Amino acid sequence: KKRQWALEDFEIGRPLGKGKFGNVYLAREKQSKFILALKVLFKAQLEKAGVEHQLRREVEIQSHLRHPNILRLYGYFHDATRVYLILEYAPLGTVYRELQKLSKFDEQRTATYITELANALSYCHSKRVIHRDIKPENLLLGSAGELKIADFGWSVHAPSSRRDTLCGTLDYLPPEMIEGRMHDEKVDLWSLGVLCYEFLVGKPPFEANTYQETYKRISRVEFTFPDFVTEGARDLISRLLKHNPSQRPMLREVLEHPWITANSSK
Ligand SMILES: O=C(O)c1ccc(Nc2nccc(Nc3ccccc3C(F)(F)F)n2)cc1
Repeated sequence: KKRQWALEDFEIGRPLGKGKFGNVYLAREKQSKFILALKVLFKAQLEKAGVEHQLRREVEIQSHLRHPNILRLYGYFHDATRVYLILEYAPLGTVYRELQKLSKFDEQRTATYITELANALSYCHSKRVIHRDIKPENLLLGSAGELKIADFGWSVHAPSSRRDTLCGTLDYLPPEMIEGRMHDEKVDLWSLGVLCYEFLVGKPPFEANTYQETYKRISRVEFTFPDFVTEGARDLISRLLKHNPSQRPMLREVLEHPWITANSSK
């Protein structure tokens, strides 16, 4: 990607999503009539967080990833007030909204999303990229209904030492992360297990009223299953949520899991 863009090249449309830093907009590039999404971040907002460098890492990382299950970053640009990220547009919205709607998914839709996810995380990890923010408000759906990892804000290079006052919120964070320790690609395997549970049950398995209690649930790995969660599903999830990262499966074993294979349409 070569030429420099600017706001004047784009017609901005419907707001897709909101945020403190800024909003995501449907937009159309005037010359090609190309439909995409523009994420607009205020320079004056993001300096306060010291995240300007993590934004630069998010941009560097996401633009260099090519995967059907990862949301493209085409490029970026800035001006006086704000910063613009030029994104692939995922027409069906977030997995979060799907989940609010259906209230929870079935084993076939779940195992398929888990498959699209695992495939994507394989790609990333081969590049030694850890996501660490994996969660349904960060996951989008393409035209065909396929899962796409969207928001790379917290992704990092592996391994990582990071204690970040926010690496993005507790329900999806593994014990080694919340406890401020060293971590690796095993982080996303835990998160995959949290997500798998949220898909079937409709709520993350560590959910609680306060951060302090959720913190307790995570570090103690305290979760229970509703009667309707099948043993195959229980088994994969129990395999993924392990306090000891090294006892978590490789994505290969995830993709090869009996319940995944019996269920995934992909
Ligand atoms: O109508 C909708 O609700 C709708 C329709 C299409 C969408 N598709 C879409 N495409 C690219 C980026 C993007 N950002 C975004 C927006 C809102 C929330 C989360 C994100 C994420 F995931 F990128 F961070 N959303 C998003 C939302």
